[PDB]
Amino acid sequence: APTIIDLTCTVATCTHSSDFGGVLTLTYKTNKNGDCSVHSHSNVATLQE
Amino acid sequence: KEKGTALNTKAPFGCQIKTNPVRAMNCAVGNIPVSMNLPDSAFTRIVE
Repeated sequence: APTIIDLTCTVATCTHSSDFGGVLTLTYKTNKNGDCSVHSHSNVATLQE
Repeated sequence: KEKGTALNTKAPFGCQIKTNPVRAMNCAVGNIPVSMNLPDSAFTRIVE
C-alpha cells in the first residue's frame, strides 16, 4: 500500500447543506501511485468518496 | 433670435437631448437597484 507522510487538511469551502456541501483537499507526500481507503473517524462529517 | 442658450448645451450631468420623442439620454445620475432571480442550472456545483 503506498505509504503516506505529511498529511494535512485544508477545507476549501464548507457549507453544511443536506447534501455534500464541503470540499477538503489533502496535501500529502507519497512514495508511489495507486488507490487506498479514506474515512472520517469522527461522525460530524460524512465523506462522499 | 433671442432664444438664448438651449438646454442641449447646459443640461446637468452631461445629459444629451433628443427632440422628436423629447428625452434626455445618458444622464449619469443616481444608482439603479437590481433584483435578479436565477435558476440553479446557471450556478455551478462546488464538487465540480
